Amino acid sequence: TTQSYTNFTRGVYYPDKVFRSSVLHLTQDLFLPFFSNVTWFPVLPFNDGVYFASTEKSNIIRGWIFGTTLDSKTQSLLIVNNATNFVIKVCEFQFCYSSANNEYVSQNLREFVFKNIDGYFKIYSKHTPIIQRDFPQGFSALEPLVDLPIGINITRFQTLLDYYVGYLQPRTFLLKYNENGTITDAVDCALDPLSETKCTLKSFTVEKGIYQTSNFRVQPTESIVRFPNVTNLCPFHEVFNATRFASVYAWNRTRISNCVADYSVLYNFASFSTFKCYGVSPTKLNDLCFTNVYADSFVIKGNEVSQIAPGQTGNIADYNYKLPDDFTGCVIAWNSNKLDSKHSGNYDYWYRSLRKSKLKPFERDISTEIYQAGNKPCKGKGPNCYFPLESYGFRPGHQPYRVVVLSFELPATVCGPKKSTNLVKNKCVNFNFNGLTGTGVLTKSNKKFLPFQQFGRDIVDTTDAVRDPQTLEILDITPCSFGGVSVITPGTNTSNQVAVLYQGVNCTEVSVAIHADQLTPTWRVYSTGSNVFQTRAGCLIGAEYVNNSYECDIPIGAGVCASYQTSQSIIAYTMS
Ligand SMILES: *[C@@H]1O[C@H](CO)[C@@H](O)[C@H](O)[C@H]1NC(C)=O
Ligand SMILES: *[C@@H]1O[C@H](CO)[C@@H](O)[C@H](O)[C@H]1NC(C)=O
Ligand SMILES: *[C@@H]1O[C@H](CO)[C@@H](O)[C@H](O)[C@H]1NC(C)=O
Ligand SMILES: *[C@@H]1O[C@H](CO)[C@@H](O)[C@H](O)[C@H]1NC(C)=O
Ligand SMILES: *[C@@H]1O[C@H](CO)[C@@H](O)[C@H](O)[C@H]1NC(C)=O
Ligand SMILES: *[C@@H]1O[C@H](CO)[C@@H](O)[C@H](O)[C@H]1NC(C)=O
Ligand SMILES: *[C@@H]1O[C@H](CO)[C@@H](O)[C@H](O)[C@H]1NC(C)=O
Repeated sequence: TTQSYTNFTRGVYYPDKVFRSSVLHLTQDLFLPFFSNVTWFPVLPFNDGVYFASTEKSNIIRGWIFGTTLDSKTQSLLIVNNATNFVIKVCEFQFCYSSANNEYVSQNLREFVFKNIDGYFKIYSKHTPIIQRDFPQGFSALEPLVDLPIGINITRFQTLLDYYVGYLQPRTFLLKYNENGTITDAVDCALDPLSETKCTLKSFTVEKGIYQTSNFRVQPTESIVRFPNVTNLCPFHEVFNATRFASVYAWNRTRISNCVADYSVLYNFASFSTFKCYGVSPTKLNDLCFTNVYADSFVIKGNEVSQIAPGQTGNIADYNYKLPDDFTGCVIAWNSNKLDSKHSGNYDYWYRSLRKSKLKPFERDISTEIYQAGNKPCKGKGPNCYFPLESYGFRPGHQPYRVVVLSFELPATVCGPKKSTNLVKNKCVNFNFNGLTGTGVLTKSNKKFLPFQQFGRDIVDTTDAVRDPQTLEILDITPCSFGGVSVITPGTNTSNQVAVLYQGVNCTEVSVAIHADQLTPTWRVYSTGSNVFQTRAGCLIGAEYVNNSYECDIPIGAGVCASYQTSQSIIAYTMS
């Protein structure tokens, strides 16, 4: 009734329209992987596509049922088939139809490769008259039939009754095009060492020798996080809940340190209007640690809201407040008119707009001495001498607003909450120490760190050791294995047996990595007993050592060679 069947090598369709002839194309798409459990037939999940391939039944399978839940929900689709051919419809539908509510005809084996991507439905089909008992044997490419926009989300389907529903994954194929525009054969670039070299050479035949191929890398296992212990201070309420902040000329420089700052509380405090900033992207703030967080304050009239930014000098934002060009902070601001503005003016709401020269950024001057610019010693206003003063008068645009510019700098004190996970060590594991990211195998160090320096660098200027900021212990950041693999073949015309060579690894490390499934090359070679040899360039899998000494046929390295010799098997010997 339902058996796993893993003997299909079919389901190759035309990727596109453009004509080709007598070429070997290489393309990647969602193809059905060779030798995958399909079914041998309820509702089924629609991951990315299927390969409904029912054999002859004199048209009793009829159509299909699609949709997102198929039970009185978002619209569905039908693939009803009859003598007139397709009569497909798309609407909500209900229990069969009986209360359908809420399109054209297109004139043995019954293959389909239904695929729904980018709001388009694809019904590739091919009616192959295969009668011989060897049903799985043979090759037949599929031709597109109709593509129509459906727009609806599909994640399940039901047959409307020998079914062979399969599943689709993203893979890479090397297609063969005929002289008269057809496809004769194809090869999957994931199975065995053999059907990977034939993809890099872009040919269906290979000659004897070694062919360099892609790299191998040991994947990690889990992830850990380490943050400073706890403070629970987050004193952001003092700044943001003050009646009057300051003037533009005289402004606070509040310092914030030793707190577990939460940045999610600011979003509901007022009507923000300029919550944008540089250096660090917003909504990613609550994941990393800082060093010198500060906070300013202004009651700027509102015409210079765009003037508060790196640059944008406008003769008003150059004597009062100036930001550096490489300003790594945020310019959080909001709107306030109910309590700030008033029909009259304010004494301290002024700006010195008549100073001789602009300031270096991050500087403030309070001196109230009258400016002197006359030739003779001046006594008051009227000559070039004049004490700058404005005393701006608000009038309920022109409504004064509030600006709470921060200042970041990146020994860390201020950073957000994050769960802590106990150390594991001695495994290829991700890590997060305060603020950083990497991958390696942590272990107990043996260095002589002095009690003021945390990190540890190297000649190449790479991180080497980081102190744990909960136990005050030093560790190592050594990464784990990666390299390259080379495939040995004796020629397609002779045999189909290969060997592999993981370059430059003491491969007891990879032998255990096979069992726990950490390798990147998902394909595996038959690693039986008396079948692994440790060379000076790595280890050879699939060849057995021999005490004899012949002439070299395929040069390996370090003084050994591999040749195909007669039962027949690949052997590895020493040059002579
Ligand atoms: C293959 O699919 C069948 C479907 O019946 C399932 O039972 C079986 O466990 C699968 N085999 C795998 C995932 O190795
Ligand atoms: C796959 O298994 C089927 C089971 O019916 C068999 O007929 C077919 O020959 C097999 N194909 C192989 C082993 O390539
Ligand atoms: C498809 O779209 C509908 C309507 O917006 C939505 O409710 C549903 O979650 C989506 N389904 C899937 C499987 O993404
Ligand atoms: C189509 O291709 C086949 C296969 O090679 C060939 O025999 C046949 O002559 C071609 N038909 C043409 C060119 O009309
Ligand atoms: C600005 O100046 C002082 C300096 O200590 C600061 O503590 C205070 O919060 C600010 N004053 C007002 C009135 O906002
Ligand atoms: C961190 O806090 C825990 C809370 O139980 C405490 O036991 C531990 O000593 C603290 N560690 C340091 C280094 O202060
Ligand atoms: C490989 O590692 C094993 C186990 O630690 C060791 O006995 C052997 O000498 C190593 N081989 C080489 C070539 O370093």
